[PDB]
Amino acid sequence: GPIPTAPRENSLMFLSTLPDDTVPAYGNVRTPPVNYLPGEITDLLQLARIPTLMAFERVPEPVPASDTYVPYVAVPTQFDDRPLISFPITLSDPVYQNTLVGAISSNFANYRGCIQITLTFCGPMMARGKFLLSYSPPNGTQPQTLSEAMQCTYSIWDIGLNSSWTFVVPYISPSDYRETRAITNSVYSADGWFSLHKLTKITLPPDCPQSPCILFFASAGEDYTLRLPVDCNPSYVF
Amino acid sequence: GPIPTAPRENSLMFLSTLPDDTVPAYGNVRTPPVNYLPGEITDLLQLARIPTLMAFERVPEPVPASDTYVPYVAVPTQFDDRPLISFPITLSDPVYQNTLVGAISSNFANYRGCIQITLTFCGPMMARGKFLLSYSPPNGTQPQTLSEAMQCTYSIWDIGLNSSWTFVVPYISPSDYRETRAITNSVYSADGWFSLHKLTKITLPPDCPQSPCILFFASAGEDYTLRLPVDCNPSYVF
Amino acid sequence: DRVTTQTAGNTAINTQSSLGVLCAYVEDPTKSDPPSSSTDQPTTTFTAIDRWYTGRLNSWTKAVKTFSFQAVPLPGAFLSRQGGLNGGAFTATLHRHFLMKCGWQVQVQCNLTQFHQGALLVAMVPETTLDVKPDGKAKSLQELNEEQWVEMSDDYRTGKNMPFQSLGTYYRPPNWTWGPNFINPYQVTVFPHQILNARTSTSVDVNVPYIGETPTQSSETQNSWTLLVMVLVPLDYKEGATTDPEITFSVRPTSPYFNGLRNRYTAG
Amino acid sequence: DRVTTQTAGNTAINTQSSLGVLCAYVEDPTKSDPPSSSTDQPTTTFTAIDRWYTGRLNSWTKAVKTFSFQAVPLPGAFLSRQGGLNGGAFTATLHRHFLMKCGWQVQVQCNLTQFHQGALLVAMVPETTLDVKPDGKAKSLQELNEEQWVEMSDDYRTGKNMPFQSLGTYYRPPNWTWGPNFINPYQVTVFPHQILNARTSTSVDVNVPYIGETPTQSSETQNSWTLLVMVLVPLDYKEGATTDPEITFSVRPTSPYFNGLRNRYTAG
Amino acid sequence: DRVTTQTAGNTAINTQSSLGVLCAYVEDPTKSDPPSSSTDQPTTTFTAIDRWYTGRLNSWTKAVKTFSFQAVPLPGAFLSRQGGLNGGAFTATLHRHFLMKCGWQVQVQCNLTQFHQGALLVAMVPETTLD
Amino acid sequence: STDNAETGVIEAGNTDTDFSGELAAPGSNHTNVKFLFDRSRLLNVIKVLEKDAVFPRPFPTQEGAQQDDGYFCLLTPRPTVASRPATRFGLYANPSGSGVLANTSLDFNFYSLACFTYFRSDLEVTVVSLEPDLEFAVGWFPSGSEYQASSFVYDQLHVPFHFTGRTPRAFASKGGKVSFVLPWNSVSSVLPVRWGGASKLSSATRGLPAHADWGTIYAFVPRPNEKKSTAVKHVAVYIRYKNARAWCPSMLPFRSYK
Amino acid sequence: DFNFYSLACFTYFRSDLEVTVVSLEPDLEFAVGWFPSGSEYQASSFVYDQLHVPFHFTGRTPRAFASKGGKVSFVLPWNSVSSVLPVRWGGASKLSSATRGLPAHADWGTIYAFVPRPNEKKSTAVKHVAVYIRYKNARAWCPSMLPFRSYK
Amino acid sequence: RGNNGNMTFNYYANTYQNSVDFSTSGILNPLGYLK
Amino acid sequence: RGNNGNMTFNYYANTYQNSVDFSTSGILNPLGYLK
Repeated sequence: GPIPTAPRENSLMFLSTLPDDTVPAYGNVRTPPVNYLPGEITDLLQLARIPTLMAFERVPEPVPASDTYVPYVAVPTQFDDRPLISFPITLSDPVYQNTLVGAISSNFANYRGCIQITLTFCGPMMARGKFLLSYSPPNGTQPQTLSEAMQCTYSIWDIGLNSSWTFVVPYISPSDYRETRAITNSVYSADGWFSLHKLTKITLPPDCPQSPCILFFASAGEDYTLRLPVDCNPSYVF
Repeated sequence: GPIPTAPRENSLMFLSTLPDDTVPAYGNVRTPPVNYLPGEITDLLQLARIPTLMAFERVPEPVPASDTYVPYVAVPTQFDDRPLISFPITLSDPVYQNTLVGAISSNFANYRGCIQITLTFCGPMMARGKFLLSYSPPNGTQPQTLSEAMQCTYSIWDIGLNSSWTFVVPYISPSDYRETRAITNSVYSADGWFSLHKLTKITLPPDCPQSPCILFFASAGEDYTLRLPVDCNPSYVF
Repeated sequence: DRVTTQTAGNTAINTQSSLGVLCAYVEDPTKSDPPSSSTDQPTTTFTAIDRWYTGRLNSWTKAVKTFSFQAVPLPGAFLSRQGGLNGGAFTATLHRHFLMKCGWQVQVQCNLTQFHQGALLVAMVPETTLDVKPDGKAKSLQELNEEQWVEMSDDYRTGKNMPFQSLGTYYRPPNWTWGPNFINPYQVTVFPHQILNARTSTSVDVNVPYIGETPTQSSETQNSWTLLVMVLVPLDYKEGATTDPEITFSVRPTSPYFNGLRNRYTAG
Repeated sequence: DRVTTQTAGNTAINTQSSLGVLCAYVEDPTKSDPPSSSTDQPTTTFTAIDRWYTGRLNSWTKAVKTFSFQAVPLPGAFLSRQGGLNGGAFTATLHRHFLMKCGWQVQVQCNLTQFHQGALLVAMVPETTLDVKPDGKAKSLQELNEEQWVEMSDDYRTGKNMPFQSLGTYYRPPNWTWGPNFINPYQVTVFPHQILNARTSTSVDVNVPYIGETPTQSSETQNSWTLLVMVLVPLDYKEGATTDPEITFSVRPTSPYFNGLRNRYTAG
Repeated sequence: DRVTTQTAGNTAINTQSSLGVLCAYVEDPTKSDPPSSSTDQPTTTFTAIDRWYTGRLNSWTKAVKTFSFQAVPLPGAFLSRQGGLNGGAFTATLHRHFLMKCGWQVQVQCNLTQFHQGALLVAMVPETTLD
Repeated sequence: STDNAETGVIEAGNTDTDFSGELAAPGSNHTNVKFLFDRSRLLNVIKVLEKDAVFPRPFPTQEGAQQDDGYFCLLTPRPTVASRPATRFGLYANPSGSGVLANTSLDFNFYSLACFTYFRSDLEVTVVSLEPDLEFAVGWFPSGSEYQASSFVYDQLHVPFHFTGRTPRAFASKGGKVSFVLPWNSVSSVLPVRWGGASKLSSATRGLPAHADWGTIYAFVPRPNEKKSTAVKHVAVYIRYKNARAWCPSMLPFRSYK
Repeated sequence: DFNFYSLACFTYFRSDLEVTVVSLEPDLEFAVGWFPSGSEYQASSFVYDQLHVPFHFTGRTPRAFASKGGKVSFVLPWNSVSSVLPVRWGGASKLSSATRGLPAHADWGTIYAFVPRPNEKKSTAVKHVAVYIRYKNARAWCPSMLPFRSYK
Repeated sequence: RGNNGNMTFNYYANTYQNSVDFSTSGILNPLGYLK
Repeated sequence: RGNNGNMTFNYYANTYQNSVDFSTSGILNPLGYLK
């Protein structure tokens, strides 16, 4: 006998994100297997953990063309009590725009966990110096003073045999998740600032080249997590 | 009670290749059984393995009519360092067009496995000679020289008591499957060339007839396989 | 083992160039049941129809083109006495029974030797109307003698010339283009066959069972098996060799069942 | 453990600043099966192709801008003899086989010392058409000598200049904007790579297996791995230091399988 | 047992008048050691050089006198491409190695039949400067 | 390897027979007869009945015959003409002339892979309207049966007898489709793809089988004869072979080289 | 597929493909024809009752008839001769005159939309159909780059 | 099997979904043999 | 698992609902190693 059925009001609706299969039209097809091919990607956070280059403007004020964005910050000999480079911890900011962490995360609504900033000193081996790397919680005014950076979460990095320092930005958030994109620039989307201060000047023996450069990488920590995939930005194709 | 149901968006769609049964209208019908009738065909590759005649043009240059296509290649006494017959290993080529391998395979999109070419010497028993049968991988220029055929996959066939030679064309492909029809004439559809060279001249005692003929068969190997049935060519009915 | 003398009843045929017996499509086309669709007692085999019958085909020549062929319908050659194939008691039993079921053993002989080249395809081909003219009437022996070989052309490749019902003056006469009783001449080696090559043998053996759309068929009209002798390579020889070699054939029925015993057939 | 001398066949290459060997994306890119898609016996490795091959790149200078790069296609550099990379028996085997499957061991040397600053990104990048001009033809050695370095600009960031089929006069010519063979220059560190920093080392090691869209690929056309040497930090030094340091590279194939043995390749 | 089809690699050569294979001067000329006088690793065999190579000699005629001969040096015919004997990967390996050690399998075909008389001596002769 | 093709048997060889290699692994089974023919394809296009039909006369049909051509569809892979079984397929190359254009049909997909002599299967029939939002119904009668060609009167409306009967009638909804599967109903054991016999002892045509069919279908509007307009409506026929079995290996059609 | 390249981020891809076909015109009766990778369109018509019926109404490849205002949805297997789809490619398909970086069979086939009516029934008003795709059992290999984002 | 995937459950009996023949009282076979 | 929730019952067989590859004869892996 015919089974009595009550079709719901949402019948014949196509739903793009429906978690169910549809009818097969061309079954009994065996594809070539894939034993030989290595490098299988189970999860996109495996590529988020890979460090990639950030971007900054090269030098103020005159530049031949504004497109001259550069993956390093040059260290001048001149001393003034302001950071050499600073950027907000906000994953929609241009400093993350061409990193894998920013590009992957920008297609997700929320993130959780730590961002890992990696620095690389590309100057000569004879160079000696010290840098203070400081992460500031959100505040009414961004800190600029080295004394103000010293009051925040900070680590001192020494130039020596090992050329690199991995700075893990701590996850300090009022909510369990944070917004990837700062629409209203609220506390849930902008998590303060990271800043670089020189502690001592870089010292050089004579005939060394002046102004060495620190190469910047951005990467996801091992606790980093992404949630709620959203529509992409198609701006890259135009 | 009525069972709650959610009909999908593809409801009432007729799909010609749907792997499911429909409602019976005229059941409880018993047909006459089929115990007596032999020759049951389980699989079309059983007929693909059966050798059938290829086709070539008889003689250059003048022919009474261009429809005079012939299942053999005549062997002239004249010597020149070019093959007597050659054809591409491409299952849409006219040399396979009226073979069972070509006709069955042309209704499928892909093939895998070896093609088996069978030769038959139909000349007199007193004739003696030797032939070199060579299969060439794809190349920028088709080989014509006997020295070039010797560098490829080749077998020497001797005329004697046994009249036939089965040449298995090896399956050498970059992909696991190959295209039946050469649309763009890519490496995935055209698998090089088979060629026939005379090694020595055919020797005859006097009053033998001149120019004996080699009869050609095409057949599927035991590893031959076909996949993805496609629409037929209805050109034969017009 | 090329010398084989095969015995059936009072007739024994011999060859010294035997290629073996092609057993298709069962391991023995003599292994077979009483036909389940008739309930009268069948007339089964006996030793005067358990024998071979021999007939003559037309001579093979230099002028015979590629894929030219001769068609021998079975049991129609017995009914028509094609090539002198008198069937005796077997034909006398055929004309007195409504149904007939049997397989066939066939051997075709052609007297080649050395200094000759050419090849003959000898196949049992189901199912043909090749013995019938395009007007729908069967070929007479005079017409079979006048051919002397059926030429392959556009008709018989596409099935365009197969027998048909005319539509009449009510309809437009259609352009007849295709039919399922075509011969694809390159594909005739799918059938149970052997090749009578001049190089290797003078005789060929094919052994076939009964097949049909029904478990038995009418004695007068069935053409479920046809002995097809087709040229693959034309005859060539130098002058002084034997001109015009002859083609003979030997036919034996296997496990005959006869049903519907009645008087001798008289046409309407 | 910075002193490592790696031995392969009759060739041994040495470094005293070894950072280790980058093994991606398996624990050993030499562990590998006969390619399942060809049934002929493969031509496997032997001790005269189990060796290293060394070539020269163009000199690195102060004037070389950030993200300027050199592209070394593999096995295309052997086919083109790019940078003097004669491959001997390996190239002789390449030209005589239709299919080729192998991984690669690469080491790039650049002779830095103290009083110099700069960094070179050395990556094996799948898959590139960076050796090909935008008109669709491959770069000649004269053109590779004239560059002397490929400048990063709007093209090669968006893929706008990748080789293409022209539509013809029938269609409107479209505004070409984007292509999937882009270089995102900030993201090249996703690939198997090491950084040739002037501070810490003079040589880098990357070890890669075979990859492809098929379990084997054509010997003449494949570009499944490309040695990319890209500037991250430009060269700077005071006058009196060594001008124009040279860049050399050493290439070893791992577990080669050759299929489709035939004559030497001649183009159409 | 006159019908023999001998297989090597991707090449198979057939004869229907086989007299057998003359194995001299050991029971198997394939049984052999790495050459003791060189200490580098030898380049050993692989399936694209484990194959047959075919060439053409000049035609035999009535006018050819007794004991007239043709000389085919090995491996010199591969180096000179004598009679169209292109050797492919084998010749490519020959030109890139200083030393070479191998034996040889040879088969010579000539298309005689009945109504002809004559005899050809086919020998592997060490060692000649006849080329 | 050496063989004799005159044997009629040739062993299916491999790469390892003469050369060095191995078998290519199997990876598909789509050449299976039960799998291949089990897909739907266009059989024929028939006109829709709006009145009680007069079934087409047997051949040769003469002048002045009052009959309804083009409404009945034989369920045959074999060629047909004027809803009756045919031997030769026929077509019309030119419009000009005078006389009735007879309907002809083929399953081109079947004969492209038959390749055999005998065939038997059950038959899924699917009926699709070529006119939008058509309300229509399908009438079927088996092999050996015939069309009931008359009408009965209800409330002065002529109601044809083909609205009823013991054989299946399937009413489609407005813009709906009809689908059902039919058994092998013939007196014969199997369908002959090619045939050499004769159906009668006198005046029969050689090669024309009488009952190589799964019956005949027709399309009709479920409205009485008084409701009619001049606009002719059309219906397409789809067939699918269920549990297909084949016997007696044979040829594939000739492919012209022009 | 802008959404795909926004997160590929890899070199090789393989999946089954759910195809969903939605009419942009209201209450359209339409049907979907598909033919696999390596196949081709059958470009001719046959005559039934002096109405030209095109051959793409039939064939061995899937045909799906939508209802009036209905939708078509079905999933397709990986049908290529190739093992996987290359997201980016450096090779060449032919030995002569090919284009570098253009793969020949990196596809799940081709689809087309057609009205289930013969050629005589036609009006001038062109009608449009949108194509939706969904990747089933997606697998990825060989980590790679994401597209450049302009700073202007 | 045939072109059938919905193997889990059949609503109609076999003698209604298909025909069956009445009682009277892979690895491939070769279509030909040699004696 | 994938974006699938209706886990209780599958109507079509696996080789009809999906492809399968033919036979020839969380915690995250690092994409690179150092020797």
